[PDB]
Amino acid sequence: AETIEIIKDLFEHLCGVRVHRTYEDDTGLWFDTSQGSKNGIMDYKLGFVKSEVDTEVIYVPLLKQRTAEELQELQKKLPDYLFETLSFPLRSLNQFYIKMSKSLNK
Amino acid sequence: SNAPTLGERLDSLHEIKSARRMDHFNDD
Repeated sequence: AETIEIIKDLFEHLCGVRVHRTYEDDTGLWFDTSQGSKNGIMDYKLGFVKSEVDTEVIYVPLLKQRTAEELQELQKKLPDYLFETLSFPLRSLNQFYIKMSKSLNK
Repeated sequence: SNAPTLGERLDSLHEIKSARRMDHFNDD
């Protein structure tokens, strides 16, 4: 249906990506994701938001789900900005997925 | 797709409001 739906459906089948919970509200289409292999796992939520209409991706790191030791390992491997909530244009979603995937494999 | 909970609806708005914009991810 919506471009957003199409993008989500493909995102859920990316290598190394496991989508758990999905919802749609007024702001857009949101889903919880686990990414990464044995080396490291990161949980995060993506939002595909539409609000003359604007589209953006919201990235929310889910750190509460980690143990302290897992968080310490992740903080060595990933850039500081992946421990904060981010917005970025859809055209950067590929760059985001590649950065996350490479950072977890390091 | 699925109907949102109160927490999910709150979370969406809080996360949109507090998000830091980044244009791209790359190293030179």
